[PDB]
Amino acid sequence: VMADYELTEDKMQIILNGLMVWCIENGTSPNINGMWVMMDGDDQVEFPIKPLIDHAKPTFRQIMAHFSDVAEAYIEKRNQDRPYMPRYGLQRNLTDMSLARYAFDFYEMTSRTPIRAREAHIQMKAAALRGANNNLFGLDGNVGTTVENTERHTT
Amino acid sequence: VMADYELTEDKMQIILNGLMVWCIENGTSPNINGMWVMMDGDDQVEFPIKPLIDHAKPTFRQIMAHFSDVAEAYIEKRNQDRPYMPRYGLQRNLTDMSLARYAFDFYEMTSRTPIRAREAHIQMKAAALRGANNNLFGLDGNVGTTVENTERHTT
Amino acid sequence: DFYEMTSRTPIRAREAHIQMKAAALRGANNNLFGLDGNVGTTVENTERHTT
Amino acid sequence: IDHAKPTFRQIMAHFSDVAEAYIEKRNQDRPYMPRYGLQRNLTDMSLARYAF
Amino acid sequence: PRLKSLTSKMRVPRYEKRVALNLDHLILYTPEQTDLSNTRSTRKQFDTWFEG
RNA sequence: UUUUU
RNA sequence: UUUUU
RNA sequence: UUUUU
RNA sequence: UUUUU
RNA sequence: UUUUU
Repeated sequence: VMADYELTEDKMQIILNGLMVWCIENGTSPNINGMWVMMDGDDQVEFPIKPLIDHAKPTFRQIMAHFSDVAEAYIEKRNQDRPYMPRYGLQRNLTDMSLARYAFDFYEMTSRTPIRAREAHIQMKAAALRGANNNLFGLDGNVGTTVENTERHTT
Repeated sequence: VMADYELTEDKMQIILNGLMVWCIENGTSPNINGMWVMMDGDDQVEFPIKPLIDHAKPTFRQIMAHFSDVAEAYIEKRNQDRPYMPRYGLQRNLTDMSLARYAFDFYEMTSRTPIRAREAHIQMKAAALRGANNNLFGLDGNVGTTVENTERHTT
Repeated sequence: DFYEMTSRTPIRAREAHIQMKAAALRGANNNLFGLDGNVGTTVENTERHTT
Repeated sequence: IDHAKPTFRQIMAHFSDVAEAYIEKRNQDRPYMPRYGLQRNLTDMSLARYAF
Repeated sequence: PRLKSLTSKMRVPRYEKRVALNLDHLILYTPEQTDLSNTRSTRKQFDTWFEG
C-alpha cells in the first residue's frame, strides 16, 4: 500500500483506522466492487478498493483477524451511549440489544471468552451459509470443437 | 510508427493513450478496415489504421496485453460516476453492472485475481467463439487446367 | 416494497418483513445469460460459380 | 530439443523438487500461482504445489 | 487526506526504463460510448448524405 | 500457441 | 509408453 | 451485493 | 484450511 | 438481564 498511495507518513495509521469501519459494517469477500468512504465532519472524501485485496497472499479475513478488540471497545462505547446494532445481525435477525458484541463478519475465538454468545456466533455463522458449494472447477481453455483438417483445396 | 507519423515528440504518449480506447470499445483482429478517431472537446479529428498492424511480428493482442490496469482504473472511475458498461458484453448479454471490470476483448490472467469473474471470462470467451475453424489452407497458385501442347501448326 | 433496517426498530414486524419478503419471491432465477450474437448456422463457402 | 533421443518431458522429469521448494518459498512470501492452472481454473491458492 | 485514482508505480510497459507511456494527464476523457464505436458511422458521412 | 470485429 | 503450448 | 410490478 | 457481500 | 398491549 505504501508504494501505492505515496504518503511517506504514518497517516496510514488514520487511514487503516478508517478501513476498520467500512470493513465492519459490510461483508468481507474478494467479490466486492464500488468504493468506500469515511467522513471528516460533514465531508465524504471517498477512496478505492482493489489493491488492498489483490496484494495479500492469504485472504482478507486472514489479515483483518488482528483488528478485534479495538472495534470491540469501540462498539462498547458507542453502544453505551445509544442503541446501536450493526448490520450483520439485522439481516440475520438478532434479538438481544446486548449481544451486539459479536455480530461481526469475522472474529477469532479465544480462551478468555463467555459461553453463551458462542452459540449464536457459530449457529448464525453456518446457517447464514447455504447452497454455495466447494464446486472446484470452472471450465477449460482448450476448446476446439473440431480437429484441423490438414488437406488442400485445388480446382 | 515513429518513422510513419513523423512527430519527433512524446506526443505519441497521448496518441497511444487514444488508441487504448478505440482498441477497447471494439474488436481486435487483423480483419479491420475503416478508420478510428478520438475527440478534443467537440472535435473529431480522425486517424488511420493499417500500419499499426502490418508492423508487428506477433499479433495485435500479443502487443496490447500490456495495457491492462490503466484502462482498468479508467473504467473503475467512470463507472463509479455513472452506469457505464462496454460493448463486448452488451452483444453477449452480461447481467451484473458490477462485472464491467473484465468485459474486454483481451486480458492476461494473473495470480492476484478473484475466483468468480474468471468463470464468466472463460465461458463467455469460448462460447463467444463458434464455427470458425483452424482450416489451414486456401488454394494453390499453379493452376493450369491443361498441359502445354508443344507442337506446330502448318498448312 | 423497500426499506432499510436500522438499530432503532422493533422486533415483531421484522419477522413479517423478511418472511413476506423472501416468500413473495419464487421461481425467478439468477439465470445469468441470454444468448449470443454471433449466429452463423454455417461457414462461408469461399468458392466460385462458373459455367 | 533436437538432441535428445526420448522427449523433453522424459529428460526434465528430474528437476522436480528444486522448483518445488522454489515455489514453496516465493509463494510463502506472496500469492503466486503459475500459469497452467489459471488457464484450467484451479481454486485453492494452497495447491500451487502441483500445477505443473 | 485525499488523493487520485491513477498511479505511477503501477506495472506499465516501457520503451526504455525511465519512460512511462500512458501519460497520466488523461483524467478528463469520457465522451459518449456509442459515439466512439464502429456500429455508428461518422459525422462526415452524416454530412455528405445530408448534402447529396 | 493461434482463431473473440 | 507416447499425445498436456 | 443483485432478483419483490 | 477455504466458502459468510 | 430481556419477554406483561
